[PDB]
Amino acid sequence: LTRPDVDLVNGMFYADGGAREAYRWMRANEPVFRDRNGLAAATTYQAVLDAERNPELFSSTGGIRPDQPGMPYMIDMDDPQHLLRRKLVNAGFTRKRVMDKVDSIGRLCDTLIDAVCERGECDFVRDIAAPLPMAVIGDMLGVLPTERDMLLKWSDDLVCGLSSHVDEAAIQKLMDTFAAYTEFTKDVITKRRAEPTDDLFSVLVNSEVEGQRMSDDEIVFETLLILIGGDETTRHTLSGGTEQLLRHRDQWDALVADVDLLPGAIEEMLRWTSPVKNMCRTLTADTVFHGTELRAGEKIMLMFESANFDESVFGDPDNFRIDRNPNSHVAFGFGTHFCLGNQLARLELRLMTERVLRRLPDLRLADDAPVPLRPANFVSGPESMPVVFTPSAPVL
Ligand code: HEM
Ligand SMILES: CC(C)CCC[C@@H](C)[C@H]1CC[C@H]2[C@@H]3CCC4=CC(=O)CC[C@]4(C)[C@H]3CC[C@]12C
Repeated sequence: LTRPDVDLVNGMFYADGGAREAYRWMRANEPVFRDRNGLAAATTYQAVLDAERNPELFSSTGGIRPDQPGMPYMIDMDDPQHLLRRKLVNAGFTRKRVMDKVDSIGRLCDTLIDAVCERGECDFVRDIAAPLPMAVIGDMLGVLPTERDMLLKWSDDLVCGLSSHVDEAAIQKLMDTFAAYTEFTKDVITKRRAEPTDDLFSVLVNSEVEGQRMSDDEIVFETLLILIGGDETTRHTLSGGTEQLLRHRDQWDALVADVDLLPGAIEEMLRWTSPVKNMCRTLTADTVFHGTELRAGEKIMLMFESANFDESVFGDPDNFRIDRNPNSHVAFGFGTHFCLGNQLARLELRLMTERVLRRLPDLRLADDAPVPLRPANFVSGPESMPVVFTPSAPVL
């Protein structure tokens, strides 16, 4: 009944377990809510949809983070500049193009499962959920296999860096990692200019925008956006979604018995886990929006998890149900910026989860205590997830 006392920039808010109670208050009392620091947030599904649908008023050019300015990548652009970038990269992410990767991604899943299946135990986050989407996007970008862990470590350092709650040495670590990624990329530019390859790095390196070559700085940021979209999102729906399947044994069992129930289960895993907790928009004019007066130039946080637990839309959002149908979640956002990777992510989720179901059919949590979550304010999910299963033989 009492107003939440919350800093939406504090990663602890997303990790401590209180967020969904706080969102319930917000959606009932103050749909466009201001936190203890005055930062506006769209908290109801309608408020998020309406802002998404009006980019003239709710611009992306001010930067998607609450505490950082506009940067040279497509997520911080409005149309028509944004669509020009999308047209450079869309072809590699369509459903048809993604479906061409069924065998290739399936082999990565079997490799990873081969690595643990004889042991009867693993850390589902470290051994399964994190590496698979890293390998997929790394192959798309032309990362050598032996370079995947290094890029993944950098990607972790960049997004774990995101909180008002971390010390100024965690801030230098953030900037040092970015500088590392920048020098790596500027060397990739040298290489793909001289020796172009088939992959997404090379396409960005050699791409044109406004009839001049894409800026080296925009190449840094666009490739970074694709990498992190790739390697810091799906991992959390794989681990947090599988957690919920383990906690609802009857649903796990239904899937083991009937793989045709999988597509629906994935949509519920997405809704439940909502890996991307928010994205900002900047007001281009003073307005009144769902009864909150908003000032030109301030940001508003689109709260996707809050929208995804909106009772007026889902009826019973607090039950996890693989049979939820339809499942109109906005884990991937909505509108012109609607997730580029969303078919890639769904196919990663399908192919891995099917192999886990088939090959580790008595999977369980090592203990049913809460799974620890990353206290960061942008992307977050399970930090680790020890699991156990009856050992079995490798397949590849
Ligand atoms: C479960 C996995 C994922 C989730 C929950 C997720 C979520 C999101 C969300 C919320 C946005 C912003 C949408 C908006 O503001 O309306 C977005 C944008 C984006 N995503 Fe994803 N994403 C995931 C996977 C991926 C993958 C695998 C990639 C590519 C490797 C990726 C690439 C991008 C890009 C490039 C954008 C910016 C698109 C644009 O501005 O037009 N995402 N995603
Ligand atoms: C999950 C995806 C859809 C979105 C991924 C967006 C990623 C690439 C964004 C989010 C926060 C961004 C960082 C914010 C802090 C920052 C300030 C700088 O002065 C250099 C660039 C960095 C180091 C930014 C690099 C790009 C990051 C890491």
